Amino acid sequence: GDSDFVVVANRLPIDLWKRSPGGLVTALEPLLRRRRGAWIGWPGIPDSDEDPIVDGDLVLYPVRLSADDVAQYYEGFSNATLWPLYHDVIVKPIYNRQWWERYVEVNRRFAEATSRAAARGATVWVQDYQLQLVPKMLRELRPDLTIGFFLHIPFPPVELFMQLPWRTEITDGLLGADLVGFHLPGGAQNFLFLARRLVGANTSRASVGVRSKFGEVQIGSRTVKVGAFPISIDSADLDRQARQRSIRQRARQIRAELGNPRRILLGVDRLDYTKGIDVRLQAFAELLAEGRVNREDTVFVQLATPSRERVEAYRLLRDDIERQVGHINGEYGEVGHPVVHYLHRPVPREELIAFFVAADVMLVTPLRDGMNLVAKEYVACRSDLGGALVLSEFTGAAAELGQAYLVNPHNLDHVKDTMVAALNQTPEEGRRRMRALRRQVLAHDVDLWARSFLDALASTR
Amino acid sequence: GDSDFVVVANRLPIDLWKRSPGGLVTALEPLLRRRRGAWIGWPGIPDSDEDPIVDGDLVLYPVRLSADDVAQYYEGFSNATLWPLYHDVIVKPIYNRQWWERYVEVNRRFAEATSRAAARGATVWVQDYQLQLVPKMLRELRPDLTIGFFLHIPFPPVELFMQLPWRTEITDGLLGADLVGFHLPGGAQNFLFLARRLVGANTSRASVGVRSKFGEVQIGSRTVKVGAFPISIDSADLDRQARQRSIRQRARQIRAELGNPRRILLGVDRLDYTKGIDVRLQAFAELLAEGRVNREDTVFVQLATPSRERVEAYRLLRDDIERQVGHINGEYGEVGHPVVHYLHRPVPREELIAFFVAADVMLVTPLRDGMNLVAKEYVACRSDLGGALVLSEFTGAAAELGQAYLVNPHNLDHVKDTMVAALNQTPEEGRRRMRALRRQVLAHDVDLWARSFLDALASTR
Amino acid sequence: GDSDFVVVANRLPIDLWKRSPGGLVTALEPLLRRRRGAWIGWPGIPDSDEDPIVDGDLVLYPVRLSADDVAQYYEGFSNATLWPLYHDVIVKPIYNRQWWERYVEVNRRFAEATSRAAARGATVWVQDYQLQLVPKMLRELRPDLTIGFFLHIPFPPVELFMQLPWRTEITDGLLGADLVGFHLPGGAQNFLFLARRLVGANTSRASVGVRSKFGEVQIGSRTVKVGAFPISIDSADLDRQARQRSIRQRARQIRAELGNPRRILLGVDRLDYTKGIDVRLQAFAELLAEGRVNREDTVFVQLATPSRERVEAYRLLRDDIERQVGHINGEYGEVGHPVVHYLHRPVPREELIAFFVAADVMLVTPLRDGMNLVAKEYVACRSDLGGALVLSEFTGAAAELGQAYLVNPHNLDHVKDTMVAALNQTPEEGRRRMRALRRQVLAHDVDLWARSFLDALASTR
Amino acid sequence: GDSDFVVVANRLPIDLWKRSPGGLVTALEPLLRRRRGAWIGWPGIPDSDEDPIVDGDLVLYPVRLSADDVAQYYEGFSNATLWPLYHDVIVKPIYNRQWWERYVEVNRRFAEATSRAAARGATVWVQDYQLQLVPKMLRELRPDLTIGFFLHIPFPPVELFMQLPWRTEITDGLLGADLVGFHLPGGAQNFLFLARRLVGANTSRASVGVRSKFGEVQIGSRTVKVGAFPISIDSADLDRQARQRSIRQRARQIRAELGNPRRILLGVDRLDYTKGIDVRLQAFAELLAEGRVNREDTVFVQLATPSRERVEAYRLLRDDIERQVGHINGEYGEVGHPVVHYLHRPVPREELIAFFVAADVMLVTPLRDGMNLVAKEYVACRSDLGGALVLSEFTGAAAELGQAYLVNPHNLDHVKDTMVAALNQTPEEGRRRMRALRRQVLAHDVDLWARSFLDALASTR
Repeated sequence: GDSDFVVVANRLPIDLWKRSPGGLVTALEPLLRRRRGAWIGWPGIPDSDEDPIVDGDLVLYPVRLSADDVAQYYEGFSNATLWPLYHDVIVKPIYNRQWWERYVEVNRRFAEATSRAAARGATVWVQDYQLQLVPKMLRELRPDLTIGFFLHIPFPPVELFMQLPWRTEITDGLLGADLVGFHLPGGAQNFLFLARRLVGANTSRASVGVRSKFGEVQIGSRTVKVGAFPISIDSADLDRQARQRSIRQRARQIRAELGNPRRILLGVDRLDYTKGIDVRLQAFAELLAEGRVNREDTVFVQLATPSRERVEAYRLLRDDIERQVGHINGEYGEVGHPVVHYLHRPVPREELIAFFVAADVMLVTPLRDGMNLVAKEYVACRSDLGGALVLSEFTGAAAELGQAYLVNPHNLDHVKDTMVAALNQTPEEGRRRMRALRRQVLAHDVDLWARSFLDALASTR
Repeated sequence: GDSDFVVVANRLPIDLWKRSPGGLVTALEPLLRRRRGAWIGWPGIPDSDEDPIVDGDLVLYPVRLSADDVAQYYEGFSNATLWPLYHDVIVKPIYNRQWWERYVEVNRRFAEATSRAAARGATVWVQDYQLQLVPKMLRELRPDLTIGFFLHIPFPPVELFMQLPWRTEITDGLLGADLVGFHLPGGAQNFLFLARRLVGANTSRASVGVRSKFGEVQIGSRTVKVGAFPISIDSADLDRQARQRSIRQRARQIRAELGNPRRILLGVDRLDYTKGIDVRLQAFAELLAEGRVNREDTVFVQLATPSRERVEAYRLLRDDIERQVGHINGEYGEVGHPVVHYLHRPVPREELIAFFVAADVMLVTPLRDGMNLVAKEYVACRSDLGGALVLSEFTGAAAELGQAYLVNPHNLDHVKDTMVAALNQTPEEGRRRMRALRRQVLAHDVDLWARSFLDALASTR
Repeated sequence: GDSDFVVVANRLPIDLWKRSPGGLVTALEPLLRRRRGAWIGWPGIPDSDEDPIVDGDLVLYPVRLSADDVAQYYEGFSNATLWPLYHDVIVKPIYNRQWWERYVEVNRRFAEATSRAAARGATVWVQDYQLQLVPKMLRELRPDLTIGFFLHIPFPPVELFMQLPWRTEITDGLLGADLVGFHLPGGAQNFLFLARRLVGANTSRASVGVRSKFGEVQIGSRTVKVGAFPISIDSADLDRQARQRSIRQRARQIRAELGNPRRILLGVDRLDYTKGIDVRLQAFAELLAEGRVNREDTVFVQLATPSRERVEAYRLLRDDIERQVGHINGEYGEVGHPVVHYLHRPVPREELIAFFVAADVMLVTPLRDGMNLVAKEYVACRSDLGGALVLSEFTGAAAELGQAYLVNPHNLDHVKDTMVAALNQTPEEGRRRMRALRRQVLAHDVDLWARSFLDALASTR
Repeated sequence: GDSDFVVVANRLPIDLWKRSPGGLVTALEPLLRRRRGAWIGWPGIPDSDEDPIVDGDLVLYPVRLSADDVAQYYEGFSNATLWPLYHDVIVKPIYNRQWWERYVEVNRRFAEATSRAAARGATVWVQDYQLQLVPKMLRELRPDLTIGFFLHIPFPPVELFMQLPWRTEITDGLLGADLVGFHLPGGAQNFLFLARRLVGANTSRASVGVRSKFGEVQIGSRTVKVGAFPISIDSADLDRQARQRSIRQRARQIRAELGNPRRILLGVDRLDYTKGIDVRLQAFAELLAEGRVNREDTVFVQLATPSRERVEAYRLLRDDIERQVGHINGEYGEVGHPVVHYLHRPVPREELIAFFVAADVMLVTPLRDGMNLVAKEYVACRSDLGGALVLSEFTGAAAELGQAYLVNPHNLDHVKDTMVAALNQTPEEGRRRMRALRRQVLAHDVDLWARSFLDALASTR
């Protein structure tokens, strides 16, 4: 092809077709202004053409997938084998050979599309868990390419990873890259250990730094760089948007519609068993029972965005959460006044930002999360320095957002203590924490993340 | 004893101790003003004295029961064997011999207390399913007594009744009475058939009338009268109470607190799997999904009063209903505006009456109910002739309240159609139905019921 | 058509194609030798021709059904709505309007095939629950026809039947017949009461006799005869077959393969939740635990024939029974010697008969069964007068086989007592019972049943 | 006290009281012949005296525990918090603060008993997961003592360990020892990493060897040694016992009682969800369905010894396994001939050894196991060099028994392939593997293990 910079991801950065706002595609904008860039991904419609589509500063290469392909490669292998395994087997992974075989076939198809688009000596950046075979497949097809890979979800400990019948094929797949990145040093170090134990490769033994002090795996003639690059958001843009009059007006209206509570707790999550929504609800219920939260002036809003309905674990999870909601309101609410407001639906960006601005306490309590950008978005939105962030230790975000109220979500007593603390914090203490969190998030944004990964990758040449 | 009229019931008509208002004890007030009356029952506290307590127009004879007695006779046999069996095995009855043995022991203890209180030739009125052995036991102890029995729950068809390992002992128990009454002719006719089939007794073969045309079972020397007497409420008193200023003011306030909806649907039930609460919620959810009910101006309030928490079926039922509530609000509500308000708690009388007055549509959809007084209470409260009653055919009330919107709760399509019809009825049609329902309920009150049963019983002398 | 006697049933009396042995088609053989007979039914293959097929003493009229037709009319309405409802809602019926609509369509299609085959003034005999609309539909199409209907499953009490949203359509459907027959007077009497209550028809009020003392329903100009005709088997043929040398040799071999136990208990059932297989296993387990059955010389063989695998209730039931089997053997067996032998597969006729001959105790403990021919087959096979029959009261068979050891399957204590009694009966007592049972079964065979129904039907002319 | 060598373990090495044979107490016999030894542990009876009991070469110090103590410290914290967590959360750990508090109290009580028994400068060896706080508690009470700790179960990866609300207290507890040992280098390395990450201690960074190349944790003034010492059995004694005439005769009798199968597969396990019994049964069932195992000449015997019945996970597991057994026999067995023989009961040593000798294929397929001595016992018993060992990679045993047929139990396709391979191996290949396995197990016995740990501990002085 004629592209010297190519992004490979499960989906094209579009929706219907119009280019999707924000995210990775926006972070890379100034690079695309200096490169001949291309994006390889599934257009999100079944059995479509693979004809390249010129869309501004990108050429888009659509990967043809059937509904059956999506069911077995994505809904299957990716979301019901890899996802639960990598997230500390919160639910039991399903090991299915037909899913594996389709995952291989689809990965090869992404690899072929990438080669089709990539010019000689081009830099290629492959994204996430659904495409872990692509780097090896691409290097075999195109040994001239410089290949980076970034995993957006946790990389599990070796004791769990080893369950995968195709553990070696996945590992070799990743080792096809010149640079393998994770959010956290822990993931990088697990990968180094896996390389030694499973593949018998020689690796570096030192701790892995943040955006520095990289690890190495020796694979015959070449070296694989291994690093930690924690993702972030466009902090400055969110900070700007949350200041808009219409957003502030909507935040006031939200509080009014809730019957002007003294305190609003807020949860915002893609519905997933990794997110610890059940833990929040349990803690809230027990605090109400104990009279430690005032049922007359405190309300919990949980916004769950629909996710992966075709996967049974997610339907069962939705059932459990919805029971908790009904139960808590039946026990502690009044007619015309729930203590929990729960919505299961997509939330427009402007509405989400209004909720961040309205919320006195942000509850981000995942059991295991790669990063969790919601936590960072909340911080960026609170330029008024109001609010409080309650944050699980088991998110990548906790390594950076140490001034938040950190919790072990498995320690329910301390989750409860912490929610009371956040709800009753002095104005000054809340400001101290939020100022410190904002200093971190404003300085460590998605631009820094992307430049750091690309600088590390370029250095492998 | 020195009492010539004795009521026997599971519980004394008191609570703490102060005499409980309304109900059977109030209906019998003018009779107690002319008789030396007594009431035999468990005082509701474990291991208490059985010393007679003079309380105004009654002498109270407390029956001593241990917590273990209550667990096996009441929670066990009564509520987990007899209750589900008599209500068309909506859940599976548990047949347990230890429960049976305790049920026999406790019944004998009620019988002994009754004899202790009853003067020679006294009239005795035994109440309900928990005490079905008492009439036979009492006749053996005291053949001088005139004994009536009234079953407040349905009497099941013979095909189901026959499951009971102690079917014959229960039947003989009832046949100890001079008069056996049920709400409905159907129950009386089942009893007649059971007597012939199981006990081989000679009975009348004709249809049984309402408060007339009684059936007969020949038991050796004596005849057992069998009748249908549908219970009711103190219609005039409720009609009066619902007109009070404070009640009307509270009804307006309820509508205001719900965000002034155009239409309020109301369910009020003791939480029980017989009540068809799940059916209401399913119908409401599907109407919302279909856009046949407006989620912006219509709200459903369900008031569930706690019941029988020590029985697993009831805890499981509560879980299912609470899931439906959470689910429906998550799907169709807005923050600050649920489409379903659900409370699980006792409701004070004045509050309940305010809800009846506020409610545009009363949803009474049991799978199987002896009578259902909530339906009649709603009618009595609507002297403004507003509102609409949606009523299951499978309640005793449906035989009298034919002008309501009757439904087969198993026919979900028609339940849905009917809820739309009730919600959108013309003012005139609603008034026509409510006027007709009130004529019935005002004329057929608990006084008529009690006099009719007692006249039938007295006639057996 | 040219047929003056027509049988209508869900399936043709064939299999692949060769004519199926025994059953109704064999019972009617001497009638077919004097009539121009035809059989209407589904050939058991999807989307086949409806071309008449001359097969000896019958003309076969195949009804075309799609796999979707079978799924919704048969697997759906028939087996998941009607079957559980008619059998005392042992599992919850599913009420589904699409299933109903297909059931109507298919019934009409059977009606049209029947008219196609039937000559003027022909006698038509419609069979079973899957075809309850046919008599009315046929009378409308062909008012010249004489129509009989026989229900092979129980007819439920009115309190349960009334759940059916299409209760009236089913009842009108049956009332299209000149004669409606059931195994038992109880079913006939339920039908009479249903006719009065639901349809408001004038009926006879007397008890219904066995093959006599028929009931009547007046339907405008015409009268519907209602009767009880308990089905049976070809007793003499089974008696003859069980005497064959090869059968007796196989029975000895069975005992040898079981390690020559002193006592063999046997269950033989189509796998169904109506059959009470779980109750047998529970009783056996508790007797072993109590040391009341000797685990060293007593063995239980349960033969379950596969049934209705596409219906979830049946898969769940299979799971429960299979757990009980594993559990009991794990607790009381030895390596090389189970106390329970369980097979889930079809059993050839000759093998079944060998098991009847080998079995010391036949366990037939259904919760609810129309008749249960297995009980009668066992009796007919025991010309040696050995063995013992333990029989649920809730089978139609119990009305005739009173000399068996009758049990209420809900009374587990008495089921256990009875199994011990049957296992330890004196030789003389066992012979007394078996002689008496055989006298009944040899005299009341399928020939008597069929002649009695056809005589009653002919009499309606 | 007067003891210079003290073993601390959850239970005393006795049963009723007579001293229990084999195990750790027998391995230490020659050391006790040269030391003044004592054993601290719960005598296995509730609320007993703590009076020292002289029993030969040991003084026994009984720890008083109530039934409530056992319920919360052992059944609770140990078996329902720590056990599932350490075994890769195969089931969800329960985090309960009351259990934790009792675990602390009981550990302190073991510590106090130990100090009571231990002379100045005595060597103390604490055993297993139930007593992880003892080393720290003991060092505080008795800083003169030399303390070793050996964990008999896996030490989990840090990502899972960190879930424990009391993670730091457990880690500090272990760090109270002079020597911390695990079966495997993996456990030692997890512990080293945990020490750095959670406790911030300076550790060695190198790989940990087997019985060599020890790790170190620096804790202020002192160093903690960390090592891997894989436990084993008394190989020579088992080898001798399996040669006894009566054992060989019983093995022949077992095959005869199974109907002289060509091949016997054997599973022997304490019933536990870690053991992968469900996987064996699934593989066997699918091989039968596929016709890859001959249902006429191949049989599977599973011996499950009862374990932890008071823990719900274990009762649920038993239910699942027992269903599989019933199902497989129903599908593939014949009357008088199951394909699976399953016993749930304790098995006497001599009987177990006879089964090892009879078994053609030993199936040891745990999901996660510290070591698994059953695998080694089988090997030691096969001096005839017959048999085959199918062994999960996820057992500590797999690191030593590499010549067995190793499987990933999550890779069901390969488990199935491997069972066919083991069943059909040539005599020569089977002998080659068994000879090699025996060389390892005969040379690496429990004596070597115990001397190696004690030499390492002594070296810390």
